[PDB]
Amino acid sequence: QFAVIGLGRFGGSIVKELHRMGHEVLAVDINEEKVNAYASYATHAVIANATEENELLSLGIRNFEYVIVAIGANIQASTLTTLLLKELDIPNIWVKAQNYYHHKVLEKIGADRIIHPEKDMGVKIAQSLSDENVLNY
Amino acid sequence: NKQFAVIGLGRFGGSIVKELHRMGHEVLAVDINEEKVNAYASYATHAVIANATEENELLSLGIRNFEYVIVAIGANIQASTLTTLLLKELDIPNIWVKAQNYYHHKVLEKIGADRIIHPEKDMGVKIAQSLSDEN
Amino acid sequence: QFAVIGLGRFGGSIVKELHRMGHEVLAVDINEEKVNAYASYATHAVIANATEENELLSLGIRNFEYVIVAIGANIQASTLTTLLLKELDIPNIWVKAQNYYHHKVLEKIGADRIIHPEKDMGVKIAQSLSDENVLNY
Amino acid sequence: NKQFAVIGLGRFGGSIVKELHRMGHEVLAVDINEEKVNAYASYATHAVIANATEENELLSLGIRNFEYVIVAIGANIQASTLTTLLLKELDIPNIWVKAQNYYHHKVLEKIGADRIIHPEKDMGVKIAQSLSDEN
Amino acid sequence: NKQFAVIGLGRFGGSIVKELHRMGHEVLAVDINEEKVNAYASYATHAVIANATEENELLSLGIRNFEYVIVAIGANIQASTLTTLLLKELDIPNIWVKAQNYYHHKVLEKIGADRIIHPEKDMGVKIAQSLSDEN
Amino acid sequence: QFAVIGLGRFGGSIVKELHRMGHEVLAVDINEEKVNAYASYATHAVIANATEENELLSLGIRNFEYVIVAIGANIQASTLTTLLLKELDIPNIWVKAQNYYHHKVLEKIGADRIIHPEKDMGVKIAQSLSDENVLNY
Amino acid sequence: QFAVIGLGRFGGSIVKELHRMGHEVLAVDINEEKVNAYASYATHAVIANATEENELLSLGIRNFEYVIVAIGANIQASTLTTLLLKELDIPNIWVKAQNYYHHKVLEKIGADRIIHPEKDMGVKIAQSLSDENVLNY
Amino acid sequence: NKQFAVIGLGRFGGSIVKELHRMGHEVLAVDINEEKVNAYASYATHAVIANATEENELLSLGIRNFEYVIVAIGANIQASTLTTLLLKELDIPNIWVKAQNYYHHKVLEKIGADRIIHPEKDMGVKIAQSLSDEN
Ligand SMILES: Nc1ncnc2c1ncn2[C@@H]1O[C@H](COP(=O)(O)OP(=O)(O)OP(=O)(O)O)[C@@H](O)[C@H]1O
Ligand SMILES: Nc1ncnc2c1ncn2[C@@H]1O[C@H](COP(=O)(O)OP(=O)(O)OP(=O)(O)O)[C@@H](O)[C@H]1O
Ligand SMILES: Nc1ncnc2c1ncn2[C@@H]1O[C@H](COP(=O)(O)OP(=O)(O)OP(=O)(O)O)[C@@H](O)[C@H]1O
Ligand SMILES: Nc1ncnc2c1ncn2[C@@H]1O[C@H](COP(=O)(O)OP(=O)(O)OP(=O)(O)O)[C@@H](O)[C@H]1O
Ligand SMILES: Nc1ncnc2c1ncn2[C@@H]1O[C@H](COP(=O)(O)OP(=O)(O)OP(=O)(O)O)[C@@H](O)[C@H]1O
Ligand SMILES: Nc1ncnc2c1ncn2[C@@H]1O[C@H](COP(=O)(O)OP(=O)(O)OP(=O)(O)O)[C@@H](O)[C@H]1O
Ligand SMILES: Nc1ncnc2c1ncn2[C@@H]1O[C@H](COP(=O)(O)OP(=O)(O)OP(=O)(O)O)[C@@H](O)[C@H]1O
Ligand SMILES: Nc1ncnc2c1ncn2[C@@H]1O[C@H](COP(=O)(O)OP(=O)(O)OP(=O)(O)O)[C@@H](O)[C@H]1O
Repeated sequence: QFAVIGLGRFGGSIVKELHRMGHEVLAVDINEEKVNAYASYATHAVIANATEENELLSLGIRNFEYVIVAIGANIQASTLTTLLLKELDIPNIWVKAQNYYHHKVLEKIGADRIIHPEKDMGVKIAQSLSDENVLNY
Repeated sequence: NKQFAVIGLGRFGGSIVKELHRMGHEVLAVDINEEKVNAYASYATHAVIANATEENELLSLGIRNFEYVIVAIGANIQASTLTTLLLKELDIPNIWVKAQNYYHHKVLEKIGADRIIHPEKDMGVKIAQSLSDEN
Repeated sequence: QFAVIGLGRFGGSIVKELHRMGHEVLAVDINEEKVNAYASYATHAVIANATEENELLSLGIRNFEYVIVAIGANIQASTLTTLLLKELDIPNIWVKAQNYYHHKVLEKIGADRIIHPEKDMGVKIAQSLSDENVLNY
Repeated sequence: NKQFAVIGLGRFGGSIVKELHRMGHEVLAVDINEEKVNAYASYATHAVIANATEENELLSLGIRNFEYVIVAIGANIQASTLTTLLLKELDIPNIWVKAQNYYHHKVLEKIGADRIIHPEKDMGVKIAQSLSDEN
Repeated sequence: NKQFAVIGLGRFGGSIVKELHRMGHEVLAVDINEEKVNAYASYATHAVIANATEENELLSLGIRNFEYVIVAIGANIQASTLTTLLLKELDIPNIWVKAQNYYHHKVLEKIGADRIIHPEKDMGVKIAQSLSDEN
Repeated sequence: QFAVIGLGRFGGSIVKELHRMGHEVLAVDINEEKVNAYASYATHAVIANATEENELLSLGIRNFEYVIVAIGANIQASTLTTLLLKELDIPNIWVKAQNYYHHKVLEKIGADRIIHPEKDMGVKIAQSLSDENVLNY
Repeated sequence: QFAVIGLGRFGGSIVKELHRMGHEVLAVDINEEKVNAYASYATHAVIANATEENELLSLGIRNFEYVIVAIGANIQASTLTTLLLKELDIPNIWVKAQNYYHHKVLEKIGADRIIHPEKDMGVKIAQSLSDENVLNY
Repeated sequence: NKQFAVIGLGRFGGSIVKELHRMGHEVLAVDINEEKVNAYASYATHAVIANATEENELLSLGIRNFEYVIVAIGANIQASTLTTLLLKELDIPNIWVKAQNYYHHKVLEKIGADRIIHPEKDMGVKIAQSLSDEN
């Protein structure tokens, strides 16, 4: 149903919520320590290298409607993965962007949603502030 | 008038000044670095240059007249907390602060911050919510 | 009676004198090597993370009239600890300040005495020099 | 007159120049770095710029006419000891020096320093003493 | 006319601009760094200064009118790929790109690059071939 | 027949092709991990320090018509080796040059061919581009 | 007869020559690997910390007419040692100077000869050049 | 006249230019860095600024007219050896070079240097000799 690649503060944090709301989630990450840390939250916590076109097939990643690339300080895999996923014809692929340049490649690459955790949170914050006063509550 | 004041114009803080603007709201944006100030002068009702930690400059901005102040200082937990701690002094109704890490979050909870934001984590839970709603 | 958190040149050095003058002292420090180094001087040398609200309770730290935060190059714990201690309603809390900014947070935080080992020693030195000539000895 | 001379205006050395001043005492403060010199010109009876290690500049300041000289050089054990060693030459009655570490302390004891100060440790024993007196 | 365009004038890219010149061919050489541009102005039919990643500057050079574009960006896989990805947009017939490492090579294969060059390896196989022919 | 010293992207890559074309090759390199990595491609993959005048003799390096110094970020051994080889009266010695200065010493030293993987590839690239249009294919 | 403290290129190199000319030498150095490396050249190769006033006594260092402080990139021990030795009333103490400042402390400290391996070698070189032509040989 | 030429004015090389001077000998001192050149202009019969590796500048100094050239280049084995290798070309009678390490020494032996100097070691054997003579 929902696959999340890269378990950092952003990616992991989304695996939990997905769990808390009673949803099955496949969480993956080359680093095994990161995998064990969420084994209790994901319907399945696998260890793999998302960039490896084969391991991706090991996870039947092509059977998920949504995959979330949460790779962080690695514009390399973040981009390679998104590309690979784009081949498996994965319906919706959402990716975290590390910087501006990244956002651009991601757009053209074919990502369905780009997330800028920092900025995006900003908009949501201004939005929250706005509600507090407009709706008045 | 004088409802939102944003201190620290980084990717997070600045990004909220624009949105505040785009939604037709007046915003006071501040930041010691003048280059950062000029960069948002077009978005804020007022873009001032100042050192938030300086108890006097803070008074120069009538910061006590704002219902909401947002401390978006980043890689300088030092100022971030002093500011917040100063803001607390002026009895500023609502003060929201970005937390740099776990400790920072812990202090802010005891310092007296009204809302702590973890852009990274908090947005994560945000996306979980969206995938959930999409299906 | 007297609790000292952080056994560096400053903090430790005070544990000894407290000892030498026949006083019971509780010396604590996450780093165990630092703890063993003063085990012979303190009435009790515990290993703990002062920032951990629970471990602090493990030491009955709330039963001391004086606690000394001697944390050094860690404006983080130095500040968190002082805060935690300020909650346990610890009567007198003396803290070493790392820099100016630190001194300010400490003041507002609620510390009862801030120590600037470098500067403070200066005043004591000028004072000593002064005595040598004024009292004339 | 000409009783205290302080070489090296860092947090330690400078801090003692002010106190000397506050207590109404004349002080000669010196330091190669001119920015440090201007910073205390208001506190010292005389704020000179010089290289303490230079056996001649030392003579430019009549440093031999002071009963007390305080070497507050910090992260430069090199100068700190040469200075002290030069001061010893001029037969300066009392020379107190800040020690950077254990070795420095050891040399100073053999160099001929009259008093070695370990701001960190020495203040520690100072605080032990105060807690003791408070109870 | 308008047959070869080389983006990025480093040891690899520049070295190909000269040869193109030496063999009596017109070449458009480009590079954000102006010092690099002046260095080959003597070799290229046109040495422009620009940011290849900027979708507009690319249009300033009529880059879409070239049969061959060579991305010789080096230690900046970031631009190297964005450029290539932009070039792909303009439907540039043949785009050859230098690969910085294994990943870069992999993306370029999926990005749509027509030829990936690994100066180090590729030249190795080149020398193997020469020893072979010498004997 | 063909000896290759230094198995980096350049040097190794040439050992393979030499293999693929059915040629016997002696590949050497101090680092054993690099040696094992090509043991399957070379008629012989030895571990040695090319700069050691003795080890060089251990490999009968004087019995090869061609030796290729592919040492990379080590202008030291690259140069020492070429010198040593130049003593063994090795017929043809081809060396990879790290920078310009290196190229100059190599020329004067007595190297028979200097390779600038980066630049040389450039010329071959311009050449290829040229063929595509002149020969028209 | 001759004691040498610090076995670096300079210090060690002098232990050998002392040996080669049939002289007994005591070579010392905290680092044991350096000590083993000259055990075959010195009448005695001890491991110790020259700055330790006690270990120095362990070597009866006060029984030598000449001690050579060859400590290098350690203006600390080089100076402390020379001081300690100066207390044991060691007749002649020769020290390698690391920089100018060092040379000055050494002079005042009381060293009998300061050596600037770099510069001193220079004078000897100019001297050699001079002989080649003046004496004409 | 034209008997000694010293290339590279560092602690070693420069130190030999002075001594050559003090003993009343003419010396040509050279070094790319002009500040180093001015520093010894008072000691050398001629203090030129040049790049020893440049086969032409070397000719600008008539370096081929000197019986002895001393390469005192230090932390740049690159130039040190190229120079020496160039000097060899001009058939310079005697060329003495400072060796930076073991390798450098090995190449110089094969390059054709007439004398290799290891300031550190060589002086060590020098001191051994003096202690020996003192007793
Ligand atoms: N090729 C890969 N395949 C799968 N997972 C990967 C791959 N490369 C890196 N990761 C994982 O993705 C994450 C890297 O992103 P990053 O380093 O930014 O996380 P972080 O810095 O620790 O926390 P944050 O994402 O909030 O900055 C790590 O959890 C890492 O283990
Ligand atoms: N004492 C202060 N008073 C007011 N503004 C400050 C103060 N200190 C820093 N700032 C400003 O607030 C921001 C600090 O947060 P931060 O350092 O993380 O920004 P950044 O690192 O440049 O970019 P980012 O926020 O995305 O990490 C900077 O824009 C800085 O100019
Ligand atoms: N969270 C913590 N809880 C308890 N003790 C801590 C904690 N964090 C650090 N310490 C201790 O406090 C000390 C850190 O301060 P610091 O590093 O400045 O000491 P130092 O640098 O070695 O000597 P000095 O204090 O004189 O500069 C260490 O002894 C460390 O083990
Ligand atoms: N040779 C010298 N003669 C006179 N003054 C000197 C000399 N060398 C350094 N100083 C001065 O004395 C001080 C050296 O001590 P130090 O380097 O520790 O000061 P600091 O590091 O800038 O601040 P702090 O003393 O708190 O560490 C500096 O203020 C420096 O300008
Ligand atoms: N966005 C860009 N648009 C156009 N040219 C660029 C861009 N980014 C970098 N360049 C240029 O292309 C080259 C980048 O490749 P690279 O960084 O490897 O050159 P280099 O490191 O200076 O030397 P070398 O190519 O031999 O490693 C540089 O010459 C740089 O000036
Ligand atoms: N003295 C030596 N004798 C034999 N082989 C050596 C010697 N010194 C280094 N090598 C080998 O030569 C190579 C060093 O060149 P280099 O470091 O540039 O290779 P690389 O950087 O890993 O890849 P590339 O050559 O494409 O840059 C290594 O494979 C190393 O093990
Ligand atoms: N306290 C000490 N007591 C005795 N020997 C010491 C002491 N401290 C350092 N040494 C020795 O003295 C030497 C340090 O000088 P140094 O580091 O300059 O030698 P090096 O750099 O390896 O070679 P070179 O002296 O030619 O520069 C080492 O051999 C070290 O083991
Ligand atoms: N190609 C060159 N031609 C002529 N002179 C050069 C060349 N390269 C460097 N030099 C000079 O020769 C010297 C190089 O030796 P080195 O770098 O060791 O001097 P240093 O490091 O500044 O001081 P020291 O010699 O004591 O280590 C420098 O003074 C430098 O200016």
